[PDB]
Amino acid sequence: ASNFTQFVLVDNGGTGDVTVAPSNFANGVAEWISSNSRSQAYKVTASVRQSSAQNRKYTIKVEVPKVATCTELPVAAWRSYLNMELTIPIFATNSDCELIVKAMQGLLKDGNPIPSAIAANSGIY
Amino acid sequence: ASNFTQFVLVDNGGTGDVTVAPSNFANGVAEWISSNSRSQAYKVTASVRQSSAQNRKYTIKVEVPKVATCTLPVAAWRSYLNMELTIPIFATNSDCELIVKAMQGLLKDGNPIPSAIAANSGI
Amino acid sequence: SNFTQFVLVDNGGTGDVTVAPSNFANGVAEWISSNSRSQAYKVTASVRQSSAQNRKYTIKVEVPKVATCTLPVAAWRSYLNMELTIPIFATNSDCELIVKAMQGLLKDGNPIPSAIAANSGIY
Amino acid sequence: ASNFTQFVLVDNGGTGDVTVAPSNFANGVAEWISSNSRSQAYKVTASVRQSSAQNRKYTIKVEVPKVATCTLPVAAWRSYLNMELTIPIFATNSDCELIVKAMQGLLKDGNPIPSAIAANSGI
Repeated sequence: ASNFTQFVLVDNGGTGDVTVAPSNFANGVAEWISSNSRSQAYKVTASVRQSSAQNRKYTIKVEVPKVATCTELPVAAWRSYLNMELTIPIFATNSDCELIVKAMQGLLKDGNPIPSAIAANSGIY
Repeated sequence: ASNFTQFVLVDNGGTGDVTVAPSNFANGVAEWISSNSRSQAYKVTASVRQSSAQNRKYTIKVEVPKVATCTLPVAAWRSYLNMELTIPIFATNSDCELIVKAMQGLLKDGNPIPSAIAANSGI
Repeated sequence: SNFTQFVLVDNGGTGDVTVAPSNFANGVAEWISSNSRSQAYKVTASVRQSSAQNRKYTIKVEVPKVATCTLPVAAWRSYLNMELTIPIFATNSDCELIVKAMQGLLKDGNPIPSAIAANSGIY
Repeated sequence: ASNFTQFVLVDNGGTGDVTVAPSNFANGVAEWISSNSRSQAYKVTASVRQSSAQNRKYTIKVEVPKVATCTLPVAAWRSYLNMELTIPIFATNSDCELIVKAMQGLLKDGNPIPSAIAANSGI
């Protein structure tokens, strides 16, 4: 409803950034898109439900391609898929949810072990 | 390796930070905990798999249980969590940097999804 | 805290069929009469955010009919659905009115329940 | 016919009721209408069908718009509803009375399901 606006999906500090405008909200799943192109655009999906007697299950997906001219018609060489889940108590206080989103913002920081084990093409340990 | 190091998880920019020390590595699941009280402190689990010729599938779990005294300290509730990350193998360093850049860009405070999480009503 | 028990059928006394909660997982509720799967009634419910701004409740009911023959056997089950779609910015009065629309539609002498109980067709 | 009458779709205990009125029948799809205007009126649509073998399946839609006038009467937000009621062919009078009583019991005034619908929350 009030959280269905366009937003920056990859930040390059200016011109090189990419935004996504909302496209659909149907059958329970949201959808943000970068451009109407079906094979050159990022993608964000999300929903919400009530998993258990006390736990909502926020699920979120991303899809990030990389395209090249490849002559001429640019095409999606590959799609770095992604998933996410977040099981949050129904009556969990607002402060606790801020803390959880802070935990994500901290786990994937600039130089943490997990972004390092992604960038360096390696595995963990 | 040098990726198995204690790292700040909930960084409140100073006094309110949280550090999880590395604790275990069995069957590939590198496991950080926060304190000796496993039933009272945070947890992070991470692992990688490549059971194909094109797809490296990561997987990360976090558990952030709120603490509370009881009529005795035990975990009132644990906000569980999952994650996955499928990356094509022939993707270079830059493109994986870009996927992680998507992660920072998704969960920043000025974005819809973290606001929806912090404002539980359905997006 | 609306995940409680209730009387689904009132037989004018002690012949009432009651159901109590039995499960709530994978976004699917469940009430049950008795643990015998091939014997009990069944209520299932969920909730989603299907359209742009529309909360779409769905409610299923299953009321099998039994008869001992030689040994209770589910002779046939009268399945059922319900898809109640309510826009999000709805007050309490309008939801009261929707529930009263349900109550009025399926009353005693109304054409639709009379059609059901006479096993005929409309008009 | 004999079951194509007008009923009180929303009984407000007196003068506040919404008396629908039969208006149409095409393709085996009955249709009541509240007010002659086709943009501010309730609408009930009850059809029956019978696959050749074992099941008679009904269908009942109820549309409950909330009116507004702030320039000009127009449907502010339609609150639709759907329904199905699958019944085996040889279900006699008693079993049809029982399933209609299943409806008359589930949607009572104090059951969990009507309250959950009237609160706009999770079940």
